[PDB]
Amino acid sequence: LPQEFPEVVPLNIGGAHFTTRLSTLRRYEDTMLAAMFSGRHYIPTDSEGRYFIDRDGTHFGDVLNFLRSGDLPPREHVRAVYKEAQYYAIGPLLEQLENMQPLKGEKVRQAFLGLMPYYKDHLERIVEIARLRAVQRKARFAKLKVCVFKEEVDVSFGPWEAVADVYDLLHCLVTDLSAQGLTVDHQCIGPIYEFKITWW
Amino acid sequence: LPQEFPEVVPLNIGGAHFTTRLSTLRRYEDTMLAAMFSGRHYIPTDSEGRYFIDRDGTHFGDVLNFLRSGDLPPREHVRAVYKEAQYYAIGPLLEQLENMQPLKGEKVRQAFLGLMPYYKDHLERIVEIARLRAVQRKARFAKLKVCVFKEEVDVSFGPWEAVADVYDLLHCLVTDLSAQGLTVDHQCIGPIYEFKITWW
Amino acid sequence: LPQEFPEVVPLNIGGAHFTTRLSTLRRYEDTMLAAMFSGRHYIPTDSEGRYFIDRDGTHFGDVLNFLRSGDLPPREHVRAVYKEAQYYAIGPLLEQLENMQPLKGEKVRQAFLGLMPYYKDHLERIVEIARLRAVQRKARFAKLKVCVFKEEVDVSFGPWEAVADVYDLLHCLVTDLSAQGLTVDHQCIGPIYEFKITWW
Amino acid sequence: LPQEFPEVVPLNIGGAHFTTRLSTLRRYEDTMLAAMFSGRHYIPTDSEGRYFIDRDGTHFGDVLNFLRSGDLPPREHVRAVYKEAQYYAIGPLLEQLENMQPLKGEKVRQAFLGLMPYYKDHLERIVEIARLRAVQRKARFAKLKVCVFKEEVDVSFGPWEAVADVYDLLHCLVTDLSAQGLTVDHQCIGPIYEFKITWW
Amino acid sequence: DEKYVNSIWDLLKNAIQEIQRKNNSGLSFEELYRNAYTMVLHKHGEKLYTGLREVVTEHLINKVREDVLNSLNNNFLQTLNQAWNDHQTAMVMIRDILMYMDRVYVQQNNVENVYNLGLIIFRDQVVRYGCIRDHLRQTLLDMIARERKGEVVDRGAIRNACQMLMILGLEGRSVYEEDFEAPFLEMSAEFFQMESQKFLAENSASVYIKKVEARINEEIERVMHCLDKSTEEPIVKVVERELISK
Repeated sequence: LPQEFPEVVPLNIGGAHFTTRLSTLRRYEDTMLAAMFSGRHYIPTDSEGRYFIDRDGTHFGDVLNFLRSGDLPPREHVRAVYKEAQYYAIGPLLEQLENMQPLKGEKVRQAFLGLMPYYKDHLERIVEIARLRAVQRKARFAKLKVCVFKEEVDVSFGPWEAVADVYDLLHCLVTDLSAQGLTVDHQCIGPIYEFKITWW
Repeated sequence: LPQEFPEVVPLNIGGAHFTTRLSTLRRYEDTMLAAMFSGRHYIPTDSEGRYFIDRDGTHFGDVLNFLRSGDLPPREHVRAVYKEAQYYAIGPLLEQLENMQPLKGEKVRQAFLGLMPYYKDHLERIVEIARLRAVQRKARFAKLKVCVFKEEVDVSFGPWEAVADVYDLLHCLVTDLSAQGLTVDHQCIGPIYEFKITWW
Repeated sequence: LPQEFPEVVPLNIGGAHFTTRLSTLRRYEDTMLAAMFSGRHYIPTDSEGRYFIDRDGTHFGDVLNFLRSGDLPPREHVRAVYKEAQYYAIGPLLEQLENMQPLKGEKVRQAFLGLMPYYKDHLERIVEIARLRAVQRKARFAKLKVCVFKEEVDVSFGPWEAVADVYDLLHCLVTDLSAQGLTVDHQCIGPIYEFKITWW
Repeated sequence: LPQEFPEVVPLNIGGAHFTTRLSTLRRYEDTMLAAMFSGRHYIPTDSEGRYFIDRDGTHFGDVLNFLRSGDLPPREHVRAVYKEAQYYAIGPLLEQLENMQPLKGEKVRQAFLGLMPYYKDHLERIVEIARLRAVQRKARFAKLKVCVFKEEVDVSFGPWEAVADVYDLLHCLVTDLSAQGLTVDHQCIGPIYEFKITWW
Repeated sequence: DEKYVNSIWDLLKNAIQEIQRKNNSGLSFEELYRNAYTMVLHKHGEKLYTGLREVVTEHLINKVREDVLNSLNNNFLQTLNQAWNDHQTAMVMIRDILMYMDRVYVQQNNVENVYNLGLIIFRDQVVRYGCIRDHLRQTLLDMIARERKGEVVDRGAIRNACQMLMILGLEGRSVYEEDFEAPFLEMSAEFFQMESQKFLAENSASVYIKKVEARINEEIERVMHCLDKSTEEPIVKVVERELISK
């Protein structure tokens, strides 16, 4: 049925109450919110006039702000609003958020790490190998050997063609592991690098 | 129609519920809120007695405070309430907010950077060139050369007539670039200044 | 009309919902809240049973807490609850707030600065002259000369009779100017003290 | 009259909205919440079916948490939830909160300071002698002499029988005065100790 | 970018036209205000400004200009008053819609505000046309002569016309002066020149003085009822000079 929507649309986003005009939701024709409120789909209300979307509404405010006017979130909210924009399929918001710093540097480094599609698998292998060694031996730290060559090892990072050096990958390893909360120190045992992860 | 508004006006500002007296809204005659509630225009209600304004209501509290009395926002709210007052066209609030520190120093520095209407364009050129070089070469840092003269270069900042020296412009570049989240280092390669931006 | 109030009084403070007992509001007889809820004045409700006060309700919780029991703000809301108590004319709350530290030192220093009723005007002159010089010359910093004597200058602070020294007033100047967000450095140019304010 | 309560008890705590089961409130029989909801008293309802308690509802969530499970507040909320539990006369909560760190160290130090019932009176006396001296002389700092002995002076701390030395009392004085927001320095003028308090 | 701007410009133009035709707006105030505010922020104020000029010119030059031209002898003062009231109300609503323009866009260009712009357009186009100028001068002179001759006309209508003439100029008396006062001054001078000779021939010295006093009182009453108070003094002085010093 072609559903008629009020000009002032009350919204319920996972228990969070927002109110916005119908023009704001239909501002971009190719989005989740436009297709949902285009009128070709039946939308369920929830014991009130509110229209229900089953998602977290903490960062829906920034999505509505962008739909009203080209307002971008602060840097600390770039990633959460980016996830919201991916869910709602708002292409312009995705572009403007990928041109902001928390994601811009990540894309730049993914340009380098894209040469190795096994990078995240090898990070995991490192983490659970260290965890298994520490638990089995009942130690605080686990030491594992990794081999990084640009052109007996637990984890090996193979060759790549770029201007980033070997030590730049080791910066990716330590920063990514540290971003996971781990305390990681690496030393060149002699190219074989030994990583010490301290659990406690 | 000449609407009659209640003396106590229930307000709904983008899903946020505020309540204020009618005299508060019409306090300044030349304002969005005064013209909106002057009675010459039809105002939509939203499933209740609330009156709907489709904008973020996080910082509407400070706007209402300035309408009630002469209260001014704290430091971190100066810029957001300035943005709100721009929308609501509250001239006195705009003046008092431009007389506060976060915007006062910006006006003082725009007195200098206004000699060069190409400043922001050249900054965006710097950022885009650095990003393109880093992505294409697959590096972490991109080094680009700028030429700053008061009286082979990627981005050049032309002459200006003021008492701010060349080293003051480089402070503007680094501070503005660092405010964007970029990690910037500048050096005098020999007047051509080499700028290095570290993405990761 | 002799308005009759319920024993449990629902309150609406600028869109913020509070609920309190009648005896709590009427606890101090000489108060805005007592006179308002004394039954001698007609109080307007707002689309519900709640009574409306066109005031910011963020720090009304501490006012209600004091009315219920002799509780005090936790050292970060002393100034805001002080403003609220000033509005509501709660005398005991004002006394116990002025006996707390953020305002106690301010009264102690106002004892010294009360000897000079022109002090605030002279700070405003300092800031305005610095801003005018920086804007007209298009600089980052403006240097102005002040003359401070206890017993060709832009601003002069006249004689006073106290045990505070000349260097104590310069402490008042720098801290007050820094409290305005300015970056201030003072030097004894030789008694004329040169003040430099860095806008950016 | 014997009041009948719903199994799900809607609660209004000073304008804060809570909901809990009757079993949760009646979990400890010797408690404010049990006596109130025992059915021997008449409890008002605030125009919407809620049961009203004229008390701050900020930290009533932790009280409800301790009534539901044995959950204890985080480190920061120990003192506020202790104040709430004192009002609600929840004995086990008071025990487990006095057994937690912010109050445990305070009990240990009150063991020492219990030998001196005049301690807080003398701290106050120090504060107002400093304040009146600074105001009357119009100074920034007030210097007063205190005499501390284990076995012309403004404030004297008499003998006590414990293993804490004289210097440990001076730690109590400076920490308590600093916790009041004051800036305190002391030295042994020669046993008479001179305390200097800087107001600004 | 440009496509959305064109779409919301079509929206704003439809709203402005629909306001100018005196009907309830399909949209709301806040949506149109947001559209104008976004237009000004993105430095598209030039196109909105020119579109406002085009719509107001369509509603004045092409509508009320031809209405007054086609209603020269059919309630010319009444239709002019109706057009003035419609213009004032419409420009008040449009100025409400475009307040951010007033705050910034028209102020960096130093141009007068939207209401002042509408007043200037009204004066330039539908006050300063030669045909309507001569017709309004003739109508005002005929009304003044009829009042002097004893005929009773709508004094409130003439007062409304004087108020419109005074407000047509940008807070100045130049418009009212160059529009009516000079023809009014000339007509009053001619009438007083005739009346002075008539009273000198027909009436004696005391009778002539009484007639001059009555004429001055009638002129003062006419100024109070259906003329500007500021210009009353020069008219009274001219009448006294022509009646007495001749």
